[PDB]
Formats: sequence, structure tokens, C-alpha cells
Amino acid sequence: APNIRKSHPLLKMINNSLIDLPAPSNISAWWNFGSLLAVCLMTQILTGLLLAMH
Amino acid sequence: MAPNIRKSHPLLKMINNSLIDLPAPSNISAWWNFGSLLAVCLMTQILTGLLLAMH
Amino acid sequence: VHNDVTVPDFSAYRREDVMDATTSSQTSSEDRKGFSYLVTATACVATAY
Amino acid sequence: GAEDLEITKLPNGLIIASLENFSPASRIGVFIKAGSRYETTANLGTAHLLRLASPLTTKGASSFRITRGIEAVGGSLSVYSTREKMTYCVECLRDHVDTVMEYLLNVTTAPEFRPWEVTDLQPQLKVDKAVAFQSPQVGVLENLHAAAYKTALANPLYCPDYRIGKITSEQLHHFVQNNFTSARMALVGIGVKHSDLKQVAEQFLNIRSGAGTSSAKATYWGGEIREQNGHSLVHAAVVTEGAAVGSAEANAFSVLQHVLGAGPLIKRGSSVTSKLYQGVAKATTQPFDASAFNVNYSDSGLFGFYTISQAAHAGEVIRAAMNQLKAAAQGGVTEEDVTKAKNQLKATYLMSVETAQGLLNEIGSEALLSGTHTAPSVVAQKIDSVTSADVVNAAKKFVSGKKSMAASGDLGSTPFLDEL
Amino acid sequence: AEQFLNIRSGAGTSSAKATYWGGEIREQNGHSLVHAAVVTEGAAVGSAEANAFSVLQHVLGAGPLIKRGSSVTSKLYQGVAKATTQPFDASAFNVNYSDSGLFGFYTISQAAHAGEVIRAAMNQLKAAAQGGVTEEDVTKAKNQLKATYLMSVETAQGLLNEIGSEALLSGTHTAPSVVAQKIDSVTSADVVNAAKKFVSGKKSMAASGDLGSTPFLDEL
Amino acid sequence: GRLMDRIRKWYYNAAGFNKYGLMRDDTLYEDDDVKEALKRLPEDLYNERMFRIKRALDLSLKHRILPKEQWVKYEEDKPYLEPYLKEVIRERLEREAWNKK
Amino acid sequence: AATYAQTLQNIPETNVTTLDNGLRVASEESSQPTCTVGVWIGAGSRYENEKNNGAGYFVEHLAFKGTKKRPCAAFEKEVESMGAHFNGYTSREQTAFYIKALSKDMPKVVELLADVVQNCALEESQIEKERGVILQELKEMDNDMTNVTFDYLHATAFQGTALARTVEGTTENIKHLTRADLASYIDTHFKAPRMVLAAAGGISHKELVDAARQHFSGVSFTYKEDAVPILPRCRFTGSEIRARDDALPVAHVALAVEGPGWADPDNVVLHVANAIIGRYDRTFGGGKHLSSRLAALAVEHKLCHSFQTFNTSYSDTGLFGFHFVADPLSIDDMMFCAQGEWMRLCTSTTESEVKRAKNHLRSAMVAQLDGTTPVCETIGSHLLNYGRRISLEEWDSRISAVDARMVRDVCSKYIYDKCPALAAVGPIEQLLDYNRIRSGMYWI
Ligand code: HEM
Ligand code: HEM
Repeated sequence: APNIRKSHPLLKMINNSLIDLPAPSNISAWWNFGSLLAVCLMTQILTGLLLAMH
Repeated sequence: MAPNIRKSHPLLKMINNSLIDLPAPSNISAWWNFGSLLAVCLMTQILTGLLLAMH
Repeated sequence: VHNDVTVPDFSAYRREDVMDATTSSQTSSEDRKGFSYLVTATACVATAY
Repeated sequence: GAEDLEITKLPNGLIIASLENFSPASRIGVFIKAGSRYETTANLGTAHLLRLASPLTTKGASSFRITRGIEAVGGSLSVYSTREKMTYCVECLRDHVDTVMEYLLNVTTAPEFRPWEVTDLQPQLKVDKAVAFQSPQVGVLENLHAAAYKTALANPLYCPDYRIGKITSEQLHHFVQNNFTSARMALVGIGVKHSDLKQVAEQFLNIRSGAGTSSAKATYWGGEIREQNGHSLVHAAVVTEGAAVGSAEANAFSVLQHVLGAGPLIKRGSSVTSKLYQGVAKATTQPFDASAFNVNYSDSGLFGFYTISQAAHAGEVIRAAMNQLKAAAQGGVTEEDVTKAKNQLKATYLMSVETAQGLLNEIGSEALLSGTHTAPSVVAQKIDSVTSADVVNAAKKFVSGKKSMAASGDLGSTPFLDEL
Repeated sequence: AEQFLNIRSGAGTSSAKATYWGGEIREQNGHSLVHAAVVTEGAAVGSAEANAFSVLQHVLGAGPLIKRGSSVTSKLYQGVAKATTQPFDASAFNVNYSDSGLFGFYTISQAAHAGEVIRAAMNQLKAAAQGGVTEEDVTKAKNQLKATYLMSVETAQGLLNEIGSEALLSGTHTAPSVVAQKIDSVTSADVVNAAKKFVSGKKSMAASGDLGSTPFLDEL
Repeated sequence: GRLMDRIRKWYYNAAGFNKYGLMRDDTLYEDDDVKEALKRLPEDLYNERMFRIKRALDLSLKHRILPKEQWVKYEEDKPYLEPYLKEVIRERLEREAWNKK
Repeated sequence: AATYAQTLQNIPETNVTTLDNGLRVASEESSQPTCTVGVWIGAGSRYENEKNNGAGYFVEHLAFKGTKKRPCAAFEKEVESMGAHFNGYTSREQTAFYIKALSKDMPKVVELLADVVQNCALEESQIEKERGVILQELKEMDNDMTNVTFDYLHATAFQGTALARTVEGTTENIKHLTRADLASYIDTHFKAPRMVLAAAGGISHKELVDAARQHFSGVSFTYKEDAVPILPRCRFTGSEIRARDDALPVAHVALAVEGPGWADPDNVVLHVANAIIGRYDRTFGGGKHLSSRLAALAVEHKLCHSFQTFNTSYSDTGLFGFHFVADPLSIDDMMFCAQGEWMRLCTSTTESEVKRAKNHLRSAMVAQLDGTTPVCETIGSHLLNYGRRISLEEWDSRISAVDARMVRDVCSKYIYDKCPALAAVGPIEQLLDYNRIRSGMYWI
């Protein structure tokens, strides 16, 4: 394959779910909570660890 | 979709292509057993470890 | 040609009961499976313990 | 039980044949005057596709119920067809006739040719046609009728390539509405009582009277079509316009056929009673096969020989087959050879009717292109009533007439029609 | 060429003589446009009878000289034009091979009109074979031919092709004035005769399209 | 009767898909039957539905609607798929019923 | 009109009369002007040994090249000239030579038959020709995957035994077989007690047996002569054989369990079972609506080019299974679905399925008596195998007694958890592991 974004076993996964992934042209703001939920999660874990160390 | 649900299902398909219908050389020896052991070993540590961390 | 093809001899490996080419293997089948399956079943019992 | 063969002929011209042989099984059929013969450069293949379309939904039954329903009683359902006749038959045990009949009636008289069902089906022509052409035997015959004619009969039996997928629900409908007309159709039926088969044909067979589209006369071309394709085996067929169905000269050729030789009677055996064979045998040394070819069509026919042989020997082999035809056209026919053949022919005919299939075919063929049934003794009286001359003359007509040749294989050493 | 080339000597495999068959091959393929080509044994290369045909070619007409224009100087074209009403094209076909050649006409036309169109192209050949050639038509063609020839060599390609062709099937170079002297040295008869040779010889035809209304070689 | 024959016209305007220029049949959830039905639509009715739909989607992303003039009128709505969809379900029900038998 | 039930009773009975030399004469008299008569022999490659393998075939090739009373030219010409058709065959456990002619020549035919089985010429010069020809047919037949496959299926399912050999024999055997060996084979196997003169069409049983007495003379002296030899039993083996060649367009696979053998009543149920699974092939128009589940799947998922079930029986054993033809990449799914259907047979057959399967099977048995040759083939075989004729009226009685509950019990008994025999030829990489296939032999 030409570009390493499609061939690589890992980038390919990142690409098929966050870059070349097909999305409806009309999704509204109500479709923003998925990522927030995700980000929200990474934040809890991060702050949580920092707290667990004390 | 596909005849058997072991190939169509988004999850089983993953289990299948890595633990059931996965192609393996016919001649790998015992030295190739340590991978699974390492894996099993890891699950065991986590399991016993949690049980210990609760006290 | 495929007519010149024959299965090698598996005497060196056949079980005792299916060793004779002029005897129905079916009679001894239930035996051969009940044994292998008995081993397996046991393994389960031992593991279930 | 053992008697008769009734045959009514309804108002609209719909012929109804029948015969009860108390066979534990029935076999009803609908014969029709239709085929690639009525095709025009504009709707080619529509005959072929119509053949494969038999299982598609009909106004009375669905694609589903047709197949399920028939199989439910261990029935069957097929469509056999020549360049000028189409037969729709179904078999089943005596007690399921009435059931299997529904779909038969429905298929032949009330199709729907739904656009989609039809679109999904067409790609099949590519397949169907592919298995047929697995036998070169079928390739040269297509190209023969193409060199032997300029129309109607010159039309191929299997949908030409470029037209796959381009046929339409219209074309099918019109084809059906213009040919599947009561005056061109016959409802034959072995294994059933005449009153019953009659009652059916009545209250139900709707698409009434007419003769619709009439086939254009069979002009003769006399062309030569060659196909270089590499095959180690060359097939060749050289013919001349022969007799037509119901021709007085027909029985003459059929006889010159068996005289020259047409088909072996002994497994892996040599054919001595086959002059054509025996002649070519003396000619070449390597394996081959040669036979008397003979086709009888409504308004025309074809006659000659067909030969299979190793490429490098098709030359000597074809010539041989020729000389043996000239030699036969010049009185090279014993009064006994005429006797032998006549037997081989009567036997062949008589054996060809032991089959539930072969019988119904025979009966129906008449009931359509006639309206009657020539007793077996009559057909026998017609056959042996053929002089030793009629034969030699037939032969002549061949050595004289304009020949049309079809050949396919490694033709590198195969002769051209004008070198014979 | 010398101190370098090495696969050498002799003329190896020799081509089998060009026998003539005179067959008719038809191709039914659905195309709205039918192409047809009817020819007869023409003339060989280096033959005297060559020039004659080349000329009968331009006389019957072979290729337009005016964009989107009609060809009046083309009898064959003009003839067929009068014949049909719909679009088409017709030309004089001419091939010259070592030991043989091919000559006739080629016609493109709507399926339903290939019948009237091919006939037309024929009549215009019979008509020409029966002295239907002015002494001037022979003059016009001869010019169109000398021009065509002379133009065909402005190209680096066309030039080398011309030069090489001779140097192989000859070993010399016929001066441009000599080829000109050979061309106009063609009587009004040679032409009509050429035409004859066509109306008489055994014809071979090739056609492909919706041939449903196309004629067979024996119907011309 | 001609009672709910009014209610319908009411609901039809209430919904408001016509403000997007969509036919009632355009808004159908594409389950299995509807999917088969759509395969039977003639080339032309198919491309029309396609444009109507893609048009609606573009309006949705833009957060606009069609000018009042272009709104599909209750009585001019083409039930273009209903015919096919109805048959597809019958066929299915035939099969379903026959396989129990 | 009349019912299937009745048309089945009014079928003329089959007469059987044994001679003194042990030969059995049987026939079914019809109203037909044409007929078929021949001799079905209980001989074949199974009766061969390691050194004469293919003799019975080498004989089938000379059987028609003339007898002593009348050499080649004469023989052929005499047969042809009377419009009669001479044909025959030879399998693992059964050979046959039969003729199709006018009921008129029935007696002259019989003389010819008797002359062939009893007086084969075995011209030393002819043998050196059929040797070259047979060697040809071998090279041809080698290119017919379906048979290379079934041969291989036997070559292993019965590995190490007689049923393991091909009917055409080996190359060596054919290159060296002798006038002596051929002679021997004929004198050893073609014998009255082991033969049956079957006739069908328009013929008087009595006229037949008469002409029979007159031409089949050879009267035995010792007991050995009129004793039918019992064959040593063949052992079935669960196993596989994989002849791979990725260069072949499609792949062939055949899988089977051990069968009961001619005599067992179960064979009826087995056939009813194969009726449920059926067969398919890309030209079947019924398509995705076929009643055969495997056929539907085959269609829906483009599983194969064709497939067939079969219940090949033999005296003491048999092969029950299936054979399909597919593209390299659909081999696994097909096999998967197929074995699946077998498991359904053992665990969840429906009355609806058997009901239909029975109607199919009936029309089938009936269709096997459509002509004089096919009715003669039946007679020759029935006697030879069941020691008598079985009328459609009977078959039907047995077939009608079969029901779901029954089919399940039989199939379970013959298929469930058995170790099958597998034969695979072609680009078979995607079909794999005997172990995986063996495991497909249990749990629905
Ligand atoms: C789904 C993610 C998480 C949620 C919903 C969550 C929620 C909370 C809640 C409800 C509290 C009580 C805070 C208060 O009011 O005092 C808490 C306490 C705590 N969490 Fe988490 N937590 C998350 C992840 C984690 C993780 C991953 C860690 C670290 C491995 C962690 C470590 C702690 C610690 C140390 C406390 C005690 C300190 C405190 O009271 O603030 N948490 N968390
Ligand atoms: C890769 C997996 C792990 C390894 C290699 C590992 C290794 C160890 C080691 C070397 C010790 C010292 C034990 C001793 O000698 O006393 C230990 C202690 C401990 N581990 Fe783990 N551990 C693992 C995972 C875990 C996990 C996942 C947990 C629970 C979340 C855990 C919880 C503990 C606790 C509670 C102790 C202290 C209790 C003790 O000393 O036995 N461990 N572990």
C-alpha cells in the first residue's frame, strides 16, 4: 500500500476510527457526548491516579 | 451474513482468527509454549494480586 | 494415473482391534471411542475438582 | 388395461392428445411452435431467456410456491426446446397430477416477468450457456445453422453474448403474447384419462386463438464458418439442404443416413454397417469419428456428415467422408444395404419410445405439426417403401447442391468447402 | 550496422504464398453502426497495375480534404450520398502486399441503411468499370495522389518510413520525380480496367454491427 | 370515514418532513423489507429518492429548511414505495407460513 | 382415473425359473415390440486379486471383439444388421452384457449372449490392441475428477482390502495381463449359478427359458462347480487422502460413513434421508427456493458448483455420504453446512421433510423402470442382490412406513460420532484437519 496510514497494523486502526472513518454530514451537537465521555474518562483515570498516590 | 456465526460476529470472529481457525506451523516445538504461559501467568498475577490488594 | 495410487500400510500404528483387514471395525468401534472418551471425561472430573 | 390414444381439437385450435398406459406416473406437457426461429436481430436470445424464466412468479403462483409446491409431491418441471418448438412438461405420481398442473398452466399462460426477477435471472444465461458449450459438438452446430442460413433457422439457440442482460420484460411478454397462442400450442398427456386432460385445457387455458407472428421463410445461404481455437480435435460438419418435416424425401434421407452410418450399436465396437465410418477408417490410422448428419425442420432441413479427428488428419478424414458420399450417389448402394438400414431405422424408432419422455415427445410432435397420430405400422409402411433409387438420388442431391461447412479446432490442415 | 550487428545471413523461414479464398465473415454485435468492406484481389507491391488502382482509389474517393465538408471529387461518396439520407461514410480501400493486394470500398452506416448504402457503393464501381470515368477525373486524382504522397513525407516519421520501405523491398530510392512520372503515366483505360477487374473478380466481404438489414456477398 | 381523513392531513403537517422536500416514504426506517422494496424501484424513482434524501441531509447539516413554496403538499405526496413494500411483506408472510406447514 | 395404489398392483409380475446348471432366468413381459435382454454376472474387481486386477475390465473390452463360433467381422455385422444394440459394463461387484432388439429376435439374441459369456474368442492379436486402448482410457479417465475422487474414497475407506481397488485395475496389471489370465478369469467367474438371464419387453417367459435351456448348457459335475463363493469381508477405516494440485480450477471433496449392505432394510430409510438433503447444481432453476436446505445455502452463499448425496451399497458393506465440487475459497463453508445437515438428520428431522422426501424417493424408484433396459437392469440386480425381485408395490409399502422418528434413529445409528472416510482432490488448502471434520460428526 502507498501511504503508511493504511498499511501499518496500528496506524491503520487509528485511521479507520478517527481519520478516514465515514460519518454522516449532518450529525448535530448531540453526537459530541461520545468523545466527551471518552475524554472525561481519561481525565478521571489521570486525576484519580494522581490522588491514589497520596 | 456468513454461514457460521464464528466468522460473521464482530467479536467471535476475533476470537476465531486468533485461537481457533488461526494458521500455525505444524512443527512448532515446546519452546513455543511459553507465549501462552506468559499470558496465563499474567492473568494469574492480576487475579491473586487483586485478592491481596483487598487486604 | 490415479489407478496406480494406494494407501500405505498403517499396521505400525493401527490399534489392536482394527489390525485385521478382514474384520469389521464397527464391532470394536464403541470400545475404541468409549475408552478415549472415558479418559477425557475423567480429565474433566479431575479439573472440575 | 391396454387401449387407444384419443385426441380432441378444441374451438380455438388447441389440440389435446392423450393416452392411458396406467403407468404409476403421469407426464403432462405443453408443446408450442416457438423458438430462436421467430427471433429478430432486435430481440435475439429472448427465446433462451424465456426458457430459463419458467420458475419466475406467475399471476396464479409465486416463484416460491411454484418450486416448493412442485417439490412437495416429488414432482419435476422442465423446458426443452429446439430452434422452432418449446415444450413445457412436468412429471409426478398419478395422484398429484391436478396439483402439478396448476403451475404448468400458470407458467405457460400467465407469466409476470417482473422487472427485478428478470434482471436477477439474466446473468444466468452466461452460466447456462457456458456448460452447454463445454461440448464442442454444440459449438459447430450453432455456427452451422449460421452458415446454412440467412435467417430464422440461422438464429442461434443460446442467447448471444452481447445481448446478455439487455433482454426486457417487454420482449419476453410480447414474445409470449405473439407465439404462445392456442392455434400453435398442444396439450399432450401420458398417464391420464382424456376427459380429464380435456377439462383442464378448457376452463383454464386462457390466452386464446391466434397464430400471431409468423416465421420468415427459411432462405438458404451456403456459407462456410471456421473457428481456429487450438483444440487438438477438429470437428467438421458439411451439409446441404435436405428434406423438411413431413416431406416424402425425408424418409429417403433418414435411410441414406443409416446407410452411410449414424451412431454405433456395439460398445467400443467398429461399425461395418456404416459405409461412412468404414470408409474413413481405411483413410486414416489415428482415432476419429464420422457420422451421417440429418435434421428435418418445418420448412427446410439439413443433411450431410459430421467428423471428429486429430487436427493433422482432418484433411484425409473429411475427403474420405466425401468420396464415400459421391461413391454412394453413383449407385454404390446394394439393395441389401437399403434393407439393413430400414431395419436399424425401424428399431431405432421403436426403441426411442420406451421412455416416458420419448413417448410423449413422439405423440406431441404430431399432435402439433399435424393434429393426428400416424400408427406405428403406418410409419413402418412409409419407411420400407423406399426404393434403392430414392437413396442414391438423395446422395446425388448432396453431391450436387450448394454445401455449407462449419469447423472448429486447430484447422491448420483442414480443407475449405471449395477444396472438396 | 557492421561492426555491431550479428544474428545473420540468409533469409530463413519463407512465407507461404498468399492463396486467395474469397470468403464472407459476418459479425452481429448490436452496434447501431454497421461497417462493411467488400474487396477483390488487388495489386501487389512494385507492380505496374499498382499505380492504376491507387488512382482509381482517389477517383472513387478515399478520405476527405475539407473539415466537416462534403466530397464532390469523390464519386463513391457522392454516389452513396444520393442513395441514403442519414449519416454515413464510404471510401476506396486499397492495400498493396509483397505477393498480393486488396482493393474495394469500406462503408460505415446506420444499420437499417447499410443495404441501400452498400449497393450504391457497388453501382458506383460498376458504373466506373463501364467507362464512367472522365479524362479529367483521372487528372484530378493524379494530383490528389501526388500531393498526398508529397505531404506524407514532411514527418520525420513519414520520411524514414518512405526511405526504409524501399531500401528493404528494393535496395534503392526512386526519386520523387520518377514516382511522379510513374503516376501520371496512367491512361484513362487502366483505371476503367482496374474497376472491371473488381466487378469481375471473386469478392470477399467483412461486416460487423446490427447486420439485420445488411446484404450478403451474393446479393450484390 | 372522512373524519381522520382530516386528522391525517393535520399530522402530516405536524411531522414536517415535507419542509425538507421529502416524501412520506422517504422517511421510512430501512429495515429488511424496506431494503428489498427499494431494490425493486425503477431506476428513475430510485435516483429521485436519492437526491431528495441527500438534499434533506444537506439541509440538516446547514440547519435550514426549504422555502414554504417548495414544501411537499399533503395531497401531492407520492407513496412511491408503498406498493412494492406491501408485496415484499406478503411474499415473506407466504414463505413464513409455508415453512411451518 | 385409476390410482397410484392400483397402477402399482396391475404391474405384470416378474417370472424367475432356475435351470439345472444353476442359472436363473427372469423377465417382465410388456406389450412392447422392442425389448432388452442380457446376463448380469456376480463378478467384478472385488473378485480380483492383486495380480489379475483389471482382468474383468480387460475382458469387457474383448467380450465384443468376437467369439469362436463367429469371429470379429461376422459377430459385429450380424448384430448391427439386425438393428440390435450391444452394450455392457463391469463394476466392483457386478458385471453385465445386454442387448436391445426387437421382441422378435429375442431367441437369436439369447444365442449371441450365451455365445459371448461362454465362448469369448480372446484372439491373441486382439489383446495387444485393447491393451493399448485400455491404457488410453486410463489417461482419459484420469482427467475426470469426480471418478478420481470416488476411486480415492474407496482406495482409503476400504484401504488394504479388495474393495480398495479400481475397476480398471493398475497400469502394471494391464501391461502384463495374459491371454491365460483373461481366459482364467472367464472360466473362473462367468458361471451359471453366479449368472442371471434377465429380459424385459415383449417376450414370453417360456419362450425365453426355452431358448435358454438350449444355449446355456455347461452342466456341473462336482459340488464346487455350483457353489457360489462367499467373499472375505472388507474393513472400513475412518481416514483421509488428500491429492492436492492447486493448478486445478475447482476442488472435489467426498465424505462417507460405512453402509449396511444390500440386504439391510435400513437402506430404505437411508435413501429417504438422502432425499431430504438431495442434490444441487448451478443449473437447477428452482434456486434459492429449493426445499433442500443445503441447496438453498449453496445458492444463497455461492457454496458450490454442485453436490450429491449417495448410498452406494454392496453385498456385505457400503458407502453413505456426499460429494461436492467447489471453488478453492468456499470449501470450508460448504463442508461446514453439509456436515451440519447430517447432524440435523440425526437430531431434528421433521415429518414435513420425510413426507416430501418419500414422494421424491417414490418418483425416483419409478423413474428407474422407464424403459426396457432400465427394467432389465433392475431384474438382473435384484435377483443377484436380494435373491429375488422387489416390486414397486413393495418398495412403496416400506417407504411409506418411514417417518421422522425413524429417520433420526437410523441416521444416528450410521452417522453420529462416526469416524468418516474423506477424499479430497484439487486446490484443497482451505479444507483442513481430519480432526476438525471428525468433530463435525457430533452435536447438531
Ligand atoms: C470512572 C472514573 C472515576 C470515577 C467516576 C471516580 C469517582 C470518584 C468519586 C465519586 C470520588 C469521591 C471524591 C470526593 O468527593 O471526595 C472518588 C475518589 C477517589 N478516586 Fe476516583 N473516580 C474515578 C476513577 C478513579 C481512578 C482510576 C483512580 C485511580 C486509580 C481513582 C482514585 C480515587 C481516589 C484516590 C479517591 C479518593 C480521594 C478523594 O476522595 O478525592 N478514581 N473518585
Ligand atoms: C505482572 C504482575 C505482577 C507481578 C510480577 C507482581 C509481583 C509482585 C511482587 C514481586 C510482590 C512481592 C511479594 C512478596 O514477596 O511479598 C508483589 C506484591 C504485591 N502485589 Fe503484585 N505483582 C503483580 C501484579 C499485581 C496486581 C495486578 C496486584 C493487584 C492490583 C498486585 C498486588 C500486590 C500486593 C497487594 C502486593 C503486596 C502483598 C504481598 O507482599 O504479598 N500485584 N507483587
